[PDB]
Amino acid sequence: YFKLKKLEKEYELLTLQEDYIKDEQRHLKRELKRAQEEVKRIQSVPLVIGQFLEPIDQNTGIVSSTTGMSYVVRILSTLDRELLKPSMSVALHRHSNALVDILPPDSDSSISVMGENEKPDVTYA
Amino acid sequence: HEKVTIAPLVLLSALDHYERTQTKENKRCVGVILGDANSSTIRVTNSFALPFEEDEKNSDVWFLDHNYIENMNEMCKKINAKEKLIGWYHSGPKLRASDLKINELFKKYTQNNPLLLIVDVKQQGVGLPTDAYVAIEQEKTFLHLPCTIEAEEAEEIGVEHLLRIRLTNQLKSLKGLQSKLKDVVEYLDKVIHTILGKLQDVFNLNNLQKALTVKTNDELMVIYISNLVRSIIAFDDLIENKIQNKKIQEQRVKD
Amino acid sequence: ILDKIFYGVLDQGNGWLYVYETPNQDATYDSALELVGQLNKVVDQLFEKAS
Amino acid sequence: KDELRLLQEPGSYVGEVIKIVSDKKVLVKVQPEGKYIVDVAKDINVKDLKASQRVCLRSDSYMLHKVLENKADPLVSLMMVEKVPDSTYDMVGGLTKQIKEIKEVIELPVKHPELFESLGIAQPKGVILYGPPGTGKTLLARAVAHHTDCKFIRVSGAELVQKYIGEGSRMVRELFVMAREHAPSIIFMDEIDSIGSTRVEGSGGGDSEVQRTMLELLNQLDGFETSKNIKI
Amino acid sequence: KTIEVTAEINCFMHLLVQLFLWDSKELEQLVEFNRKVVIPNLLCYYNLRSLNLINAKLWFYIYLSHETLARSSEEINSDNQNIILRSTMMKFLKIASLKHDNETKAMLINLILRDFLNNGEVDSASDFISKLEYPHTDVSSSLEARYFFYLSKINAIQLDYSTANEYIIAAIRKAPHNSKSLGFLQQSNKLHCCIQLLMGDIPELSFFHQSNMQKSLLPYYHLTKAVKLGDLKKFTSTITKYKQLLLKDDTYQLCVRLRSNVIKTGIRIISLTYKKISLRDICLKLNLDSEQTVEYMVSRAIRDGVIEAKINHEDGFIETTELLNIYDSEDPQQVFDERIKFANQLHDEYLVS
Amino acid sequence: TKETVYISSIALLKMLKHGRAGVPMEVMGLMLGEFVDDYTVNVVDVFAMPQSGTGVSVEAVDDVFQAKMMDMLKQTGRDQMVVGWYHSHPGFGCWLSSVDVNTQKSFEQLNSRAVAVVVDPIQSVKGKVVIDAFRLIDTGALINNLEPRQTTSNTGLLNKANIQALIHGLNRHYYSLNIDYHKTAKETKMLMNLHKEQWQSGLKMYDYEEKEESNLAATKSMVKIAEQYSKRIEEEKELTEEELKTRYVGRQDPKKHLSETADETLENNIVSVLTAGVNSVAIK
Repeated sequence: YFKLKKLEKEYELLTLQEDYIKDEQRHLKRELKRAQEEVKRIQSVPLVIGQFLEPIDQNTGIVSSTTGMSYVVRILSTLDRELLKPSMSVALHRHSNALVDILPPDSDSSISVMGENEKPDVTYA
Repeated sequence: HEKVTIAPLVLLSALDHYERTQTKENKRCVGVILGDANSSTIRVTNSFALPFEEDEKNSDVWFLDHNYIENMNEMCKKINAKEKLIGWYHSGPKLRASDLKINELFKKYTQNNPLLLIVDVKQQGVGLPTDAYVAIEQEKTFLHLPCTIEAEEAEEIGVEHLLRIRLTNQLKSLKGLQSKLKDVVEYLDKVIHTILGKLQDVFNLNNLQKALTVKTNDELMVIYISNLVRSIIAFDDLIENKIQNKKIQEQRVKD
Repeated sequence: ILDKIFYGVLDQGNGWLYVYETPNQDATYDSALELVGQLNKVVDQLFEKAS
Repeated sequence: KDELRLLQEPGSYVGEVIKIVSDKKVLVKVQPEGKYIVDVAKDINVKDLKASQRVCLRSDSYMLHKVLENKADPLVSLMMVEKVPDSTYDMVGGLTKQIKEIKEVIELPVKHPELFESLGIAQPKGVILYGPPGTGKTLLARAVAHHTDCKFIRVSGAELVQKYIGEGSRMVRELFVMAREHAPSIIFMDEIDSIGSTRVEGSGGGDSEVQRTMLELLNQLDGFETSKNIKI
Repeated sequence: KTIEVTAEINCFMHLLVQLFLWDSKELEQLVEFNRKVVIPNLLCYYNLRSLNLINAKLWFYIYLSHETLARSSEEINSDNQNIILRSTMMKFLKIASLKHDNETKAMLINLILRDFLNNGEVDSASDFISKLEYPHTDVSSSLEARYFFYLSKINAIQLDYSTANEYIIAAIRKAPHNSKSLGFLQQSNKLHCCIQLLMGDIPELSFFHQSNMQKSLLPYYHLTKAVKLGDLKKFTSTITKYKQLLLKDDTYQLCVRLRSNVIKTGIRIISLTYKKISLRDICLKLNLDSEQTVEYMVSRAIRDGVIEAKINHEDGFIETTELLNIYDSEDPQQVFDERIKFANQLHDEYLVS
Repeated sequence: TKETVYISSIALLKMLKHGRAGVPMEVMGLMLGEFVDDYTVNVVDVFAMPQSGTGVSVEAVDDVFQAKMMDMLKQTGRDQMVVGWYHSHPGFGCWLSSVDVNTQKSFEQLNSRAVAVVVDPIQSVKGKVVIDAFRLIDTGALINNLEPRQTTSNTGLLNKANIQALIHGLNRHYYSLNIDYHKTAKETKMLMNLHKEQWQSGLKMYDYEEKEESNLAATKSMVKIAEQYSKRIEEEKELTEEELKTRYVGRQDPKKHLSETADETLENNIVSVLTAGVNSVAIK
């Protein structure tokens, strides 16, 4: 009977443990939300343009900045294979020097401009 | 109209002069706001206190040195040239008779309409620990301008590093009718219509929504249509994860 | 009217006319098309993973 | 949370190991900058450093960090190496004399290199096509690097030369680096082609800067390097 | 003594396979011999690892053969072995502590419910339902469909098709075994269609055509056109020819309940859409059976929830409504709480996953 | 222990306001307060100085402007002991101010425990709030309490610390700055309730009600496109894999696209429900 009474006390301590796990579950989501808000504030309006060259490893990449230099950045966890382009113009962080976003296929520049018509008013025939 | 923008640097600066001077309820710390009142957006980028002395026995007795007013405003020009005299701020929860007599002092060196600010260290009730008012005459007529807080990029982010909904909205909304009811009853016995006319304008403007009640329920159903579809998407992941959880259990039995 | 030129419906019994507004629908059910296509594919894919 | 701390980095340049120093340092040439003597990583011995080995140098402390994969990252103008070339000799077929001359020159040493060494004559490393313009040679160009299972490479001498400082040299030398690792490949020389596929009638006034470099690398590749299976 | 009793039962369960549909020994001495090998403390005190070792799944189809034309042959009121069996059956549940009992609790109730289906009163079976309901986690997938089969059949005699609807849905989806998909599924599909007989829908044959043989397709096809078209003459001839199939399945009661549904279903088939329906037009429709019953026929169908109409005896017409409206305020909000209730059954997937 | 600088609420905000003019330019200031080693370190009030033509040097500070200002500290209760001189510089890899050399060596003569503070980011702002300082040591300062053991000192694994232009010496001797903050009960009560996102507060009902409801018609159309691209990814995901092995460098393939169909769905439905509860709440 001594061993049977000891087993009863073991599950009594687990009773408070079950309700305490739910306390950390709702509290961690508050800290997880703060971690997600920190990721969104990294990019912001401050971003530098660079040229992606070749992928190496997850959270690793080799790019070429538009400042004349070349650096090794860390690719985001979102871009891996299907969403990652082999060579395209991409966005980079300034001081932290990390991958940001894949820029749209902009072939225009200041030298040797290419005009593009928008909503032409010329009627056929 | 115009709006008052109080930077967090100014709100926290006025709270420091209260504790360091050991100011009790018998004294109120007075200070000078600095900013640009020319445009419609009034922003205060600087604040400083002054050696003010308050006397409760006579509301017409106040000690203020005009030499420190002009000197400090001139010496702080080296920091930023956008800081001029737009008004002044003072402490204390309430406006006494001594506050009305000191309003005409800074008006000599102030071009546009001066701005008044009341700093409350206790912050008892509702929001807005700092209330802003404008001093203009036709009898002194004070108007409450909307109080907003906007800072620079590094100033707003620096607050988040130091600190590292529906129920509250309903509580303050219910207290709005309780506080308004006491203002009408006390004013009723005080006279025995102009002040109550402004409150009647807001109070008057399924009573008037009966015509839109039919169209409201039709829009609420369309909102539930989107919620019903998104709920099914979340339900498919539960069955997908349940099957995925078995694949892990199948590997534990063989291995 | 059946050609979507004029919008309205007539009355043969009393010889009257009725009002018909130009738009017949907003955009709602277009989201249900994405739901029907999902429940006819992903649901069938769940059994392929289990079996 | 552990990823956020890793995303903060001062940055790291890109360079190649030149030599080994007995002082526990290394001479690495930074491509955007130049040759800088830096420190070898403490977890990486100095014996693993080879010539023209691609490594990673930190920006902040200017020293070796880790050892990445060894490759030369191409700066891409017209020179990007493609994959899965699509062509055949049956599409441009019907010419008996031309096919016999192409096989005995390009394809012959690739399949059987021992025929030239046993006979005593050097295998041809290059050929110049002759004929009227627009004979259909544009389609068979893809089949040259296809049936031979080589790397498809096109070279534009104009886009590799720029008036900017240092931009008219490093681009040309980049072709020589990858040509050794990609050696089972056939290099295509354009902009001089009068054959009519792409016919500019050559350029004698725009090549004055590149003649001091490209002509030296093409001649030194055959003579000094003695690297076979490379068709210019 | 748990191992010693279990070792003897291991040799007993092997014999019970022969006693089930294979080798019946004698129809007299065996039923008395099988009783004395069980009672003497085989279930004991519920010590450890006690389940599935009793008779349980084996004896369902055994004792029903000894009661019919074997030991009794209608020479007595009830089998004395079954009377003692009912004493041992109800004693097993009385001594149960409701701790680890899951599968063994639902199997014994299957006997007292099945007995009331042939000879007995099903009114007392409703009191056992309150005791029968437990979250049984040990019931195998083969018996989960049978546990839902009896619960749906009792509600059919109780004139409730709404409660029996949720049980019969999960019954046809379970029991993948071949023997359960042939004899048990065809008998369960006819009961699933019996729920549609009381509802008034009676859908056509699509999935049920290739799922079962032509034995169950013939009576359902004739009852489909008889109830839809509202013809009592064709409905009567179907009961006579198919009477042999109706008695074994205890579906013979459709001569009253389903016969009343022949008129109720035919109401929605014919077009009442117009408002004032003259008495002569009602007498012509539905052959001559609607001529004798006019005002009383519509009066009960409205309260039962079929249609909504109004009868006028002054001018001799009946004002009818087809139940058609437009969502404005309270109309769309009726299904708002229902669609939320429909998702409540899917809200339990969070704990399952 | 050592001296761990505790930045107050106003001490951090004024440093960004004093160096507000120009990226390349530079200002200075005076830290105040009184404190004792082994814990207490505090800065009561901070104030800037006018920018001179010499930049930051021993002649940069104006004793005339300092004496005229110091007399104003007493009457306002602002008078405290000077604990150091804080500056602002664009910053370098090592020796963030090239014009600042002989200042701190003249500062340590009056008080050896005085420090100097410089705001590092100056347009590099991140949100970890990395701030830099310097303090001279030279001969002495030893035979005392434990400076390094306080916070994450005794370092030099590889060369990596801080900016990694420093290693051992930093400026001089690796003073090992420690930046913390402490506030009173009144200051902590403010920024918690005051600072959230923007100010709609005190009534949330009608402020964003009309703005969100007006765009709800366009939001209903935009959330439909997000669902359209949801199942199309999962459809092509299971169509191309007949193996269930990895040749696909797919180490985690599903969870990324599964979360894109979940978290986005979890984001779009909650904003159409929790906001819908207060979107009417009309009653009478």
